[PDB]
Amino acid sequence: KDAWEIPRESLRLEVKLGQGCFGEVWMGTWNGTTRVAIKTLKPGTMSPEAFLQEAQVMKKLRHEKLVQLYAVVSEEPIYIVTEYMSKGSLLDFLKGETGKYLRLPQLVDMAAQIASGMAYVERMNYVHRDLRAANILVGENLVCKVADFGLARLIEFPIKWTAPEAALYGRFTIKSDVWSFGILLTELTTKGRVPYPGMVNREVLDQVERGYRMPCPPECPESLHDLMCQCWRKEPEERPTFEYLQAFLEDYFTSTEPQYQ
Ligand SMILES: CCn1cnc2c(Nc3ccc(P(=O)(O)CP(=O)(O)O)cc3)nc([C@H]3CC[C@H](N)CC3)nc21
Repeated sequence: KDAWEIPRESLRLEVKLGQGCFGEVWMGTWNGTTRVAIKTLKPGTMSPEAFLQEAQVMKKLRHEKLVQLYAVVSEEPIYIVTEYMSKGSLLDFLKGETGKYLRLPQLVDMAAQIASGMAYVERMNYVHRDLRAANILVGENLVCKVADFGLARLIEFPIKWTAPEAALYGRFTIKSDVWSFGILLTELTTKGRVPYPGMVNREVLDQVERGYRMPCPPECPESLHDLMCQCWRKEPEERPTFEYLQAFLEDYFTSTEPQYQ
């Protein structure tokens, strides 16, 4: 086994939070004292190894802005026990009645937190590869944590969120994640709308190659859109670092938009 293994009896699945095709997510209790989240595996869907590699990545990462792994049960049905995030998906949140009231300051702040989680990823020499709102979890007090580390890997695919060079040539770097982050900014500034409204995957790929970039979302300051465009520079190395993005977003209302309403 490994040091992250826990007896299945020390878990108590309670509310089914969600369900996918790989299995489902449950809010439960661990050791009778701890509130947790449990990701289960549907026995046929994917190999134990394939499902658990997400947990393999999480054993090497630990940051306040990344969903924390608590333990695993590696005998079918396989379980991945993580910290529980009380508000669920950022996407559902941005879409819901809940998020219809979020204003730019809260939005920029959520971005700053995600950028901080990614800045850790960046300095740990990893690439997430699946960065988008659906993969960010919201908690109490609008705390945003990065989740879904299954595709993440040590730097040894939806064209809408994936950088061109990563989607076309498999060139996955922290800079391709920076591209995804710029797309994630549009999701935050539009209430979770799907990027490139009215364009099919093929049209997106084609258009992005010709230099097309999404225009400034309504109500989004031009300065925040410029940051998005920096995240989408065609040359991966011209794209800002997550360390830069985190600082820029945290200071946004003083250093970039002091006159803000
Ligand atoms: C396993 C990591 N993790 C840790 N916490 C998680 C969580 N929490 C969660 C999701 C939804 C609600 P909710 O429906 O009651 C919210 P509300 O609308 O009443 O405010 C509450 C907690 N949801 C999901 C997953 C679960 C499946 C989903 N497609 C993606 C996130 N994954 C979570």
